Amino acid sequence: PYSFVNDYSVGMHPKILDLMARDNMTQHAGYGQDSHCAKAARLIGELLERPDADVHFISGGTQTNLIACSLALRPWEAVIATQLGHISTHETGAIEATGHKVVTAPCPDGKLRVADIESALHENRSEHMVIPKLVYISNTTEVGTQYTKQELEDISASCKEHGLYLFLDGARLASALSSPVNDLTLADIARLTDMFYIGATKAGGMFGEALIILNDALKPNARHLIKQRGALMAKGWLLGIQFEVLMKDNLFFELGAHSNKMAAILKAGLEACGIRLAWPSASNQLFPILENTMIAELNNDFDMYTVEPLKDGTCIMRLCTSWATEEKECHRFVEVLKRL
Amino acid sequence: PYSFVNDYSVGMHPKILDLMARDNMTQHAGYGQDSHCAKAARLIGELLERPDADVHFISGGTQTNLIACSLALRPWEAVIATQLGHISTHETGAIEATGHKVVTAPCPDGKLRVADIESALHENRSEHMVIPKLVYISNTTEVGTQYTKQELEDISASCKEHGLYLFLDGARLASALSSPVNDLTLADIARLTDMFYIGATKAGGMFGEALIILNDALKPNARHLIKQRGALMAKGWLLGIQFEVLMKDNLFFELGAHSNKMAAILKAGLEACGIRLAWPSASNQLFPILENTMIAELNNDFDMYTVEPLKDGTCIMRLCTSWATEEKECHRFVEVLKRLVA
Amino acid sequence: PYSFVNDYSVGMHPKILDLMARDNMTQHAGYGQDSHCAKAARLIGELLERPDADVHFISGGTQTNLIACSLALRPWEAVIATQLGHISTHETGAIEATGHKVVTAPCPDGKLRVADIESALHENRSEHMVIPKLVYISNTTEVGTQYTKQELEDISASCKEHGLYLFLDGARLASALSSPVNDLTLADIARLTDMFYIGATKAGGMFGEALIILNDALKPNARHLIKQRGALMAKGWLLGIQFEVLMKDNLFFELGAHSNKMAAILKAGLEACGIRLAWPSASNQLFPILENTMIAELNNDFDMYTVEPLKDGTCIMRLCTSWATEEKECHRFVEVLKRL
Amino acid sequence: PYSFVNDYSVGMHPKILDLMARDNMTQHAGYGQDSHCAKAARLIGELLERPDADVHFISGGTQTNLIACSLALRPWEAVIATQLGHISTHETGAIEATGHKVVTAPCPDGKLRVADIESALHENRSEHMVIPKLVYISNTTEVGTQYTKQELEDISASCKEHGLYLFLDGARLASALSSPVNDLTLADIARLTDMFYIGATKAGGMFGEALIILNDALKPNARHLIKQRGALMAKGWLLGIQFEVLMKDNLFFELGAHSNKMAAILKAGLEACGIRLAWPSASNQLFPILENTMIAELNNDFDMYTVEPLKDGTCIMRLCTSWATEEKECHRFVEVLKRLVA
Repeated sequence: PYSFVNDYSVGMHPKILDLMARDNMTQHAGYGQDSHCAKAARLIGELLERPDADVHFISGGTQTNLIACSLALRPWEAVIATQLGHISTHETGAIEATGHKVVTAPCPDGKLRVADIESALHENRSEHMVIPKLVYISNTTEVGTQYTKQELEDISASCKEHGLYLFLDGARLASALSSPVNDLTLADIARLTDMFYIGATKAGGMFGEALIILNDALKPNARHLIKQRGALMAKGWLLGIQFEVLMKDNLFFELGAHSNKMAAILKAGLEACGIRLAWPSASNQLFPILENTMIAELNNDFDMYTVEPLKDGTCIMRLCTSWATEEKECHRFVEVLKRL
Repeated sequence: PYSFVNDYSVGMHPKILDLMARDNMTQHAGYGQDSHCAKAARLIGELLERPDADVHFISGGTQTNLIACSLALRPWEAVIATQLGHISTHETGAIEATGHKVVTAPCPDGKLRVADIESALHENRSEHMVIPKLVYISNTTEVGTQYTKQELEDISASCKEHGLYLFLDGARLASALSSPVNDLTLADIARLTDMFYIGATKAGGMFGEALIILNDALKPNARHLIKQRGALMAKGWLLGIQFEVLMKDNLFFELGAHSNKMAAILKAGLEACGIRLAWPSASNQLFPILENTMIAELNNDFDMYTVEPLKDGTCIMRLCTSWATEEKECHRFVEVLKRLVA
Repeated sequence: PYSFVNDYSVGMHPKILDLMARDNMTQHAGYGQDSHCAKAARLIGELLERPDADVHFISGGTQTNLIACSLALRPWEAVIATQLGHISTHETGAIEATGHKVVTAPCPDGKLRVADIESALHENRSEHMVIPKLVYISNTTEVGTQYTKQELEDISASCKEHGLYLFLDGARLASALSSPVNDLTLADIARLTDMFYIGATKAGGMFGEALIILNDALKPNARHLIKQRGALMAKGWLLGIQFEVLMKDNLFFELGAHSNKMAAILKAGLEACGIRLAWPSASNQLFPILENTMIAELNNDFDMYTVEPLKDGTCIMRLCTSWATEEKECHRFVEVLKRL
Repeated sequence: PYSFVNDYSVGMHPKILDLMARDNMTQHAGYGQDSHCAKAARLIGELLERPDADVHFISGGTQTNLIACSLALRPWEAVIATQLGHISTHETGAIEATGHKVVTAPCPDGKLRVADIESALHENRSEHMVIPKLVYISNTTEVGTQYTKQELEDISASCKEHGLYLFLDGARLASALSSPVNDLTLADIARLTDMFYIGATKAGGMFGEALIILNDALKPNARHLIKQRGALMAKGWLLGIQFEVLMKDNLFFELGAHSNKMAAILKAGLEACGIRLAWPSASNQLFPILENTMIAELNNDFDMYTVEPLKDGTCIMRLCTSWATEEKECHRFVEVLKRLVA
């Protein structure tokens, strides 16, 4: 039963496994103070064209989001996000556990606009309400859409005018920056945000996120906070290794390109069969609307994620591809689908 | 300029002030372990017909809401409320500062319904989402509407079905229970909720909320939590005195009836002038939609709250009466309004 | 049964009651935005000779301490205090509930010294430990001792050299600044600290603390935090009234002088009977060591606080006087004691 | 320069790496809902003789400690620990960041005793103080000593008497239970604690702690809390693989025995050279008091941790061995030390 459930069902790219195997039995200092982390961080600084930035390696996405917000926010400050943002839905109150409110905006396509930021600022006023101070966006978003350069430039400009930090969640940044509708580079993101992260977990690594802190005010003692939240991994050179391999020779983007090419095969198949997607997609996620009878038959050969059942005898399903997805399985899916 | 801004603009009812005056210079034990809090707690127990309820005296409403959520919720649990609820809007994220999420429901008239609770429970599933465990309602609500006994009984039964606690914010319980459209008593509220509070701040007292804990699982060591959040007032007998006067001889409900009656004079003046209200009201709050040019002239004689500017050259205002509101000011508002409209 | 248990057993000074009674039925704006708070704050600024300071009126001491620490501390920062400090013992984890550690120093006489600050800084180092950032002291302290000007000057200088905020808890500041061994004024405290509070609850008011914020970095949006913690009292002009009466015409200090004169009568009586105090005192608190048999007999006519029973058939008791203490009761205590 | 700095300087035991290699490219369900975590959990259940225990796989020790305190404590409750405990010193206030106080006891040899627990319960009374509810111990401790079965049974019985939970930090449980002075098994620890964890990070694994929950009141929705604190690893099968290899064929205890044996060579060299240890040790940590001039020469060949400079021109150092420590480096340390002393 081949799985399209998520982009973290396989361990790691063979070249990461190889470096981990060949490096075994060497002695390293702990907590990210080692040679691997230093090399990965240097490589990342060069790709961003911001070698002044601080890079911290952290094991997971929820970990990284709650650390970022806790670094950027005073007790009476809040974070703005879409209602579909990962921090609004699927971190079991992680941000609120740090003591801060997520102010949500209803953006059906999963993308924040300047008008939602402005409206969130208009609604929260006086000493009786939280002060929005951080804006959270995801690229790609939690429904597979993504930002253009002009969109991120508009958001960034608005944040600077109102004194807000801008944080970009890059769980699926490899997919985003490899998509054919994309016109952002890593250097653009580093130019336009106060902080962001590059996800390795969903892009070839067994774990790891690279939290990049660009705004000088957010930098001090970040490692203390990482430690306090349980995120300062003792054998931290193993996180560095993920990035030392992925960020070398364009691998990160080549794997991203593959995941998007796989999803494009599924999408061409879906569209040839008259099946509609709930959101537009040029990334590694698809949200087909399939009849329940068809789903029960597809379940015999593929695992999918159920997003939301609907009253008219259909569900929104999610298909997810990754760096590890077998092209042959994508063509099989389409062939099985055509015959249903 | 006479103020209709809110229901906490005047200090306290003269009878409360009288007791504080006569009592002054008498020595008392601290932190609510005194005689006045004991008497207040007993009167409350008898009005609710639950002498087994734990009664805790606390100074403010935000204080009370944050303590109640903290008592009822584990770290991964959450409170359900309307988008207009006090804890969702006007507490500077006090509940979030205790570590908990407020899950909201869009209810345009400020009242939770069973369908909203159910829909909150459906949307929040798996180990990747919070677990809703407490339901928060306000009577009256923050937009001046209020719950009937049947509405509260349906909410209460849905909560028992799904294993949720129900907590009622009674900041404006005096106005609610003295209203002509009301069919709830304090006994009913005690029967149907695990926890609620009776507000004195807005009903005659200088401060004071009485937190009533009814469900036995919420009771133990509540005083430790109150202390921790800075809410265990040293001279606690002074909170007690507020309720020892208000809960005696139906004074609480008589002050509420006065506040509702003053609002009824304002409401009659507004309705004779063709001015519409943004929400229905039989309580102490009114939300007239008025012309901006009208507002600028009213402003010379009266102070009102500005709720929501609209595109079409008008504005939703709030008028609020209290136990202290003067009838002659109410008639005067109506009369200035008729001169303006004509 | 006359009570020497604490300094908050009587409601308020008659002149406060009178102003509250005569002001009743006037309309006021809420949340401290009124005329009474403005006048009290102006009076306090003049007494401190720092009219640039921000003054916020808050109802209680625990409330004020947890707000002060939450204003001064980032998530990985901690507060230094003696083991006998109120925030280390008797706030049921209030500071820790805001997310911060209290680092304690063993100071038997209840006073912090420069060497304890320095030692607390030496012990907490690296990204694996909290960063001490705030120093908490009390005047008078929780065992009735108090700071001299030279002591506070030494502490203040050390805090400035190490980049620490200095916060003084003035629950019993009236007693301290009225004592015959005192050489500090309010103006000295305002000169030497980043923040402190003047307690009214124990000095004539029914409640109220005046949180003074001197350090410009601590000021922004303090009212948001006060609101969030439940401390922004709706009818806040009633707190202002306490201070409008107390800080006028030296009343605060005259009441403080009376509480110290009362304790001096008790102390002269104790010392004439050969009874030792557990700490030196020139303030409104005494800590006599009395035999258990003598305590049972004194309990017939006076209520006292039991501090710590001891194995040799004695207890450390606390006697507390205030602005409201009846001189006749103090002479009675001494007369009863002499005859035991 | 060969390092004796700590017991997490090398990646992982070759057998763990072998399984990860062979398993790579196989698809798995996320968040610990996979086959490897199921097998690891079952092996653990059988070693403890408690197949009813909930086993949760978590990446790090600080992570595990903060989750365990959060599971066991209400907001006004606190954890008792020694002053040398990991949660009192070296977690950047992680427990305090969850909202709870750590109440400490001065125990110079790193071991809690019953008198300490009792004295913590006496000092903390009334609604004005925290309530101690959880006891935290470490085996081995942070200074290399360890608990006997009788010590643990007395601690455990005092906890049952006073209604406290007992939690054991097993970061260095492999070294402790493979030591010659030890008389505890994993079955014993499971019998006498409500919760503990077995550390793989320092005993062969690249990461991994197995949190075992035994008391039924602590169990429900633990996975929601793990998620909330960012500790629910997406590719959770990789944590599982660590224990599926370590808990098979006594490998966990064999690696611990190797680590203790290497330390015994170092300890013998130190004792033949007249050098004293700051605490007694039969585990993988040693705390020699050495001359500063000695240290500067040793530094050219070896890396050690500096614990505490002393006034008299000497210094307490820490030496730490692990499953990966080379015997030839141990003999070499002893030999360089004898040349230096002579």
